[PDB]
Amino acid sequence: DNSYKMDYPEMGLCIIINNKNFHKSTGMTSRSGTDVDAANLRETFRNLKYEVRNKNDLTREEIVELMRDVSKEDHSKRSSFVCVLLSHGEEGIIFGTNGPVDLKKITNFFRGDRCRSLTGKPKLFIIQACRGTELDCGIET
Amino acid sequence: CHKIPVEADFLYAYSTAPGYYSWRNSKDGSWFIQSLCAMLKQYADKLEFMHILTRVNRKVATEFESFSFDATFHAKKQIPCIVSMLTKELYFYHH
Amino acid sequence: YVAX
Repeated sequence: DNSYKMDYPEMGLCIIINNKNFHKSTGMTSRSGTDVDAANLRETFRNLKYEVRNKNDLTREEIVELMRDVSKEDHSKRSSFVCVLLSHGEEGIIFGTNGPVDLKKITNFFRGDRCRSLTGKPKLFIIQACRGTELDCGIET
Repeated sequence: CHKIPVEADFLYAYSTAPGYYSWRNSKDGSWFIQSLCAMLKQYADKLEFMHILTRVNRKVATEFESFSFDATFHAKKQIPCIVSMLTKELYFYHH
Repeated sequence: YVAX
């Protein structure tokens, strides 16, 4: 028992939320190039045998509803769960097209006690989004 | 009784460190995502996930640097952030 | 190059 059991009938779902266009009120400019990421991820996970589902430009409300519905599915025959978020963000926050939503709110649907069919199975969240406005000037090697 | 934390078995692979911006190339995609996909494609059939993500960290840290007409955003770097609450090793393959 |  040093490795996760990954021989279930299915590797699991890979949900990709690709937000590119946002409402003006947010002041976030179109995330050019995010479609390339979304397609790369889809193909990459497809080869790893995951059931990939791509969703584009979801509002903060739609993201929460999607995560809730997914977490309520029967993941019994799945080895794991993967979710990739591509959007603008801030520390602890991810942006729906119309506004911010706490990451904790999203991941909580999959808590060991709230999604029993995934208890003890690896739940991966891949997050491509800013976590503030600090810039790394780097150092010469 | 035989219980496990409700926060156990989660892995959050952040594209950048806490408080920092995350970089993206308008043409090729985000630094983190293109690196992650390349490393998964090259090593998923062998290496454990944390080691694959460590490779992603290095690729992002060494091969990318921003270029901007705005000196404020020019020549910047980025390091991803692996946050693991996993309790076991993860391999995307089976024997 | 764009920041997210």
